[PDB]
Amino acid sequence: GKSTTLFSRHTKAIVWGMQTRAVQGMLDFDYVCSRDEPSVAAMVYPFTGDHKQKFYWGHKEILIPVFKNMADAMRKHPEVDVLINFASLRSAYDSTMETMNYAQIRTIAIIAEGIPEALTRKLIKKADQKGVTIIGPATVGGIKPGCFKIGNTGGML
Amino acid sequence: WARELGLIRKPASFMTSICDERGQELIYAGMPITEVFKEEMGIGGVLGLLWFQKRLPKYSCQFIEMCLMVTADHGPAVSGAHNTIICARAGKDLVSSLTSGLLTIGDRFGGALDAAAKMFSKAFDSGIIPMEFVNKMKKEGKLIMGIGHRVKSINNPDMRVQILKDYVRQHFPATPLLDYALEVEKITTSKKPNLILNVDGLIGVAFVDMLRNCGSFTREEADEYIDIGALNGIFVLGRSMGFIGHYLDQKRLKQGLYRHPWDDISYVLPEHM
Amino acid sequence: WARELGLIRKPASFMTSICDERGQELIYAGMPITEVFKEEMGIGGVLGLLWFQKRLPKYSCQFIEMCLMVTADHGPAVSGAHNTIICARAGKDLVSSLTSGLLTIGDRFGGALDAAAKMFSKAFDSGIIPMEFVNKMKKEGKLIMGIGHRVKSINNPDMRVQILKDYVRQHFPATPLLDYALEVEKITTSKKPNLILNVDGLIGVAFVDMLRNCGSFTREEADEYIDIGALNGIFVLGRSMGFIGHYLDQKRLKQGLYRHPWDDISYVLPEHM
Amino acid sequence: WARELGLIRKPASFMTSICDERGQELIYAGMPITEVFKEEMGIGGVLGLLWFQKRLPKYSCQFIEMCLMVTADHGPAVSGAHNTIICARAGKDLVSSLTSGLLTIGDRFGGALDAAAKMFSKAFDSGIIPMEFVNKMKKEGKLIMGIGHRVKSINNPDMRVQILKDYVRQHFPATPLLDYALEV
Amino acid sequence: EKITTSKKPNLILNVDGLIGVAFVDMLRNCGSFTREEADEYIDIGALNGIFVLGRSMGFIGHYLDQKRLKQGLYRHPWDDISYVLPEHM
Ligand SMILES: CC(C)(COP(=O)(O)OP(=O)(O)OC[C@H]1O[C@@H](n2cnc3c(N)ncnc32)[C@H](O)[C@@H]1OP(=O)(O)O)[C@@H](O)C(=O)NCCC(=O)NCCS
Ligand SMILES: CC(C)(COP(=O)(O)OP(=O)(O)OC[C@H]1O[C@@H](n2cnc3c(N)ncnc32)[C@H](O)[C@@H]1OP(=O)(O)O)[C@@H](O)C(=O)NCCC(=O)NCCS
Repeated sequence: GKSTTLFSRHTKAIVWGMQTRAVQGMLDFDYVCSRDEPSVAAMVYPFTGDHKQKFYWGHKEILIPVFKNMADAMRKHPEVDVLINFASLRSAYDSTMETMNYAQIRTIAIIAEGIPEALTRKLIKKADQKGVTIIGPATVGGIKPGCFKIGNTGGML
Repeated sequence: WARELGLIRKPASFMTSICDERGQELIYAGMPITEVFKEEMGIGGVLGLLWFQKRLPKYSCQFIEMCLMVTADHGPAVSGAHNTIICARAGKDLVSSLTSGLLTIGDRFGGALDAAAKMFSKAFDSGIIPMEFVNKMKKEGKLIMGIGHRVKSINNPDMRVQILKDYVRQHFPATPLLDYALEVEKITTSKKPNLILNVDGLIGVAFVDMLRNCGSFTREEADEYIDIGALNGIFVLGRSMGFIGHYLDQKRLKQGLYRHPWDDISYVLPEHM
Repeated sequence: WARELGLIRKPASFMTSICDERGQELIYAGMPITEVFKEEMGIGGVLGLLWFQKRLPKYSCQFIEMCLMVTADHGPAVSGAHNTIICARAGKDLVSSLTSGLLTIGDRFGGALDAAAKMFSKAFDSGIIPMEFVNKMKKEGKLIMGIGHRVKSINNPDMRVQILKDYVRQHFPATPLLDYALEVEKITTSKKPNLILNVDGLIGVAFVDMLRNCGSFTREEADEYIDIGALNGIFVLGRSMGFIGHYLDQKRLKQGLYRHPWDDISYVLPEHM
Repeated sequence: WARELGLIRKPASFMTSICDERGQELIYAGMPITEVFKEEMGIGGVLGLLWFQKRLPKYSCQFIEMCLMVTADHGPAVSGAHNTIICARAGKDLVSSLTSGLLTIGDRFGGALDAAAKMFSKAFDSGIIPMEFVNKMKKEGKLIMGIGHRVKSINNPDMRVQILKDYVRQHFPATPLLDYALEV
Repeated sequence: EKITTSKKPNLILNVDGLIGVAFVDMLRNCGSFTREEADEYIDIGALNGIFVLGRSMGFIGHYLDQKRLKQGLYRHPWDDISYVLPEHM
C-alpha cells in the first residue's frame, strides 16, 4: 500500500482545519511551479457550515469550498489522494481514525505537535493495516519542488 | 499606482454576483439594461434578474407583478401602515416613516409568506393528508402559518386571493401545492370560519410552485430561495408602495401629532416598588 | 354595541383617503382591485392609485414602471447597498438589512431625484433663460443637481438616460421642462463633456413634467407632490429591489461577518482627555 | 360626555405595567420620580424600575451602570459603528444614523450576550460537568459564545472583563454561574 | 417664564426646554468648550442625542413589558378611521 510516487504534478489535497494562510501559500507555490491546476480541492473545518473560501491563483481569484463534515468532502471530491491534517494535538487522533477508512485518501499528513505516544502507536498500527502513507507527528510536512508542498514547508514565497 | 501598475495583489471582500455597475453599460444579473428594455421584461422581469439571477418566463414575470399589485396597501388599520401613519403624523420623512412601518413585517404581520411555504412544503415532501397535517399542527399547539386572518372570513372573503387563484390555474403548469393548501384551508374553515387561506399563504405556495415547476431552478436553488427568505421580499417590496402611499396621504392631509388617548390604555402598574 | 346601534359619536383620527380595506372588495383609490386587474394597469397604475389617487394614463403608468426599472440596483459600492450588505453579512434578516440600507436615502445619496426637480422647476417657473440659470447657479456656489457624470460624456451617452429620453420624447404630449433641462445641458456640455444630464436629473424633470403636463393634476397638486416627496418615494421604491437583491445575494454566497480592517481607519484620537 | 358621566363601557388594549404618566407626578414602576431622585439611584436604578419593575439593590445598580460603560464604543471597525459612520457621512441625522447602526445588533454582532446567557444557563440548570459540556459542544460542532478574544489570553488579561470580574467577586453574594463559567 | 406665565398660568418652563437651556448653559459656562464648540455641538445635534439615549431606556422597557404581558397582534379598529376615499377613480 505504501506507494512510491506520493505527490506528483497532478495531485490534489484536502486540508483539515481553517488554515487559509497555508492554503494560499500552497496555491502560490503551485502557481510558481508552472503547474496547470491547483493542488487543493476543498478544506474541512467542522465548526461552521459549508461555503467557499476565496483564494488567489497568480494574479486572479478562484474559490475553494470549505465543508463541515468529511463525508460530503469525500463524496463531492473523489479526485483527491492526500489529506493534510492541521488539527490540534488533542483532536488529530480522532480525525485520523475517521479519515483513514475512506477510500480515495492515499496519504495523510499529521502536522500537529504533541501527540500521545500510545495514540500515535495505534495510529501507526491502523495506518500499516490500511496501507496509507503517514507523514505524521511534530512535522512541518514535505515539499516536492515542481509538484507539491505540504502546508508551510520552507516558509513564505 | 501599484494596482494600476499591477504588482500588489489585494484580497477583495464583498463578492456580490449581481449588477456589475462599471463599464459602458449598467449590466444587471447577466443582461445589460438596453436588452432589459428591449425584451420588454417588466418590473417582475428585473425582479427575477436581480433576486434570482435567472431570466424568468413571461407567465412568471407577470405573476410577480400580480403579487406586487396584490400585496400593496390593505388599509391603514394593520400594524405596519399604522406605524407609518404615526411617524408621518410626527412629521419625519419618507425613509423614516416607511422604515418604521417596515420594521413590523415580522411573523405575525406579513412574514407568514415564507413560513406558509416552508410548512406547506415540509408537509408535502413528507407526504401526509391535510386532515392529519391539521391534526399534527394543532397537537403541537403551533399555528398553521398562512391560514388565519383577523378580519376576513369565508362569509367575508378577500378578493385578492381569488385574483391570484384564477391566474395560477391557467398560466401555471402543474401546481399541486396550491391544491394541497386549498384542501387544508377548507378543512380549517369547516371548523372555524375565521381561518381563511391568506394572500400571505397563497403567494407562498404559488411561489414554491412557480420556482419548482417552472424552469431554471432545479431543487437546491428552489429550496435555497425558500430557506434564504426570497418570499418575504415579495411582501416587503409590495407593501412599500402602500406605506409610501400612506406617508404621502398623511402628509397631504396635514395631520397633527398623534397622542393615543388614556382611555385606551389601562395602566396596570405594581403597588409600590 | 352603542356605536353599532348608533348613539355615541366618537371622533375618529387617521383620515386616510386611500385603500378602503373593509367591505367585500379591496377598494384602492376609488377603484376596486378587480377593476385594477381587468383594466390591465400595471404597478405604475397602482402607484398612480395609491400615491396620487388618480387614474394615470397608460403612457404615464408605463413611464413609472420604466423609472422603477432604471432606479433599481446601481452597484454595491454605493452607501445604501453597502449598508444592506453589511447588515446581511452580520446575518440579520431581510427587513432589517433592507431597512438599514434605506436609512441613507436622504440628501447626498438619493437626493438628486428631488433636488434636481425642485431646482429645475423653481428656475423655470421664475422665467429664467438657461444661460442665466447656469450663471445664477455659478455665482452662488451650488453645483447644478442632476447634471454630471464620471465617464459617459457625449458621443458616449448614458444608455439608460437615452431609453427614458426616447420614451418621453415619443410618448409625452407637451413636455416643456425636459426641453428646458436639455437646453441647460446643451449649455453646460460646452464647459466639460462629462456634464451630461444625469439619470437622477432626467427622472426628476420628466416626472415633474409628467405631473404638470398630463391630465388630472392641475398645477397645485402637481407640485404639492413634488414638495411632499413623490420623487423620493420613486427612488426608494425603485432601489428597494436592488437592496433586497443584495440581501439575498450576500445571504446566498454565505458571507461572514465584516470587520473593516485597521489599514483603512487612521484613528486621530486626542492626547489625554 | 357618555364616559364622563359614566355609562358607556370600553375595553382598553395596551396594558403597559410601566411608567404611569398621568397624575401629579411621573410615577415609574411603582416609585415616583421624586423618590427616584431622593433615594439616589443612578440610571441603573431606573433600568431596574423600567425594565424589571423591581427596585434593585445598590450593588446591582452599579453593576448595570458598569455594563453600560463597558458595552459602549469598541472602535469603529465593527459593523454597527461602521453603518452609523456611513449614514452620518451620507449626512442624514442622529436618529437615522444611530438607527441604521442599531439594525446590525443581531446574532453575529451583539447577540453573544443573550446567546452566552442562555447557553451557560442551559448547561447549568440541566447540570453537566464543565469538562463534559465543552466536549458536548465540540461533539455537536458549535462554538461556546462566551469564550474567545484573539488578542488577550491568560498571559495578559482583557482589563474590561477584569474590572467586571473584580466587581462581581467583590460585591455579588452567591454567584454560582460566574464560578461555573470560570470553570469552563 | 416669568413673563409668559402671566398670560396663561400653564405656560411653565417645560422639562423639554429646561434640559435644553441647562445643557447649553453647561456647555458654554463650564470649562473645556470654548464658545465655538459649545454652539457647534448644539447645531450638530448633541441635544437630540440626550433625548434619544434617555428615551431608549423607556422604549426597551416598553418592549420587555409588552413581551412579558403576552400581548397579541394589534389591529386598530375601523371605528377609529373614517376613510374619505374619492368617488370612483
Ligand atoms: C394573524 C392571526 C393573529 C389572526 O388570527 P385571529 O383572528 O386573531 O384568531 P385568534 O388568535 O383571536 O383566536 C385563537 C383561536 O383560533 C386558533 N387559531 C387562530 N389562528 C390560527 C392559525 N393560523 N392557525 C391555527 N390555528 C389558529 C387558535 O389556535 C385558537 O384556537 P382556539 O379556539 O382553540 O382557542 C393568526 O391567525 C396568525 O398568527 N396567522 C399566521 C400569520 C399570518 O398568516 N398573518 C397574515 C394575516 S395578518
Ligand atoms: C486648468 C484645467 C485643469 C481645468 O480643467 P477643467 O476640465 O475645466 O476642470 P474644472 O473643475 O475647472 O471644470 C469645472 C467646470 O465645469 C462646471 N461644473 C462642474 N460641475 C458642474 C455641475 N454639476 N453643474 C454645472 N456646472 C458644473 C464648473 O462650474 C466649471 O465651469 P466654469 O468654468 O463656468 O466655472 C485644464 O484646463 C488643464 O488641464 N490645464 C493644463 C493644460 C496644460 O497647459 N498642460 C501643459 C502643456 S503640455
